[PDB]
Amino acid sequence: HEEEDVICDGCNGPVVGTRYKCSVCPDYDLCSVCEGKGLHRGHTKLAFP
Ligand SMILES: [Zn+2]
Ligand SMILES: [Zn+2]
Repeated sequence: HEEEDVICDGCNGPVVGTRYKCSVCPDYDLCSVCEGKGLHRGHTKLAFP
């Protein structure tokens, strides 16, 4: 079966918990740590659980 998963573009790891997906770029996501460290911070992101 094809499983769906969100890999953080900052630490190449999985996105567990809050997903911060960029509203500008296509297909860009950050985990809470990379988001909290200011990666990709000038683009608006959708923070959903
Ligand atoms: Zn990360
Ligand atoms: Zn972006």
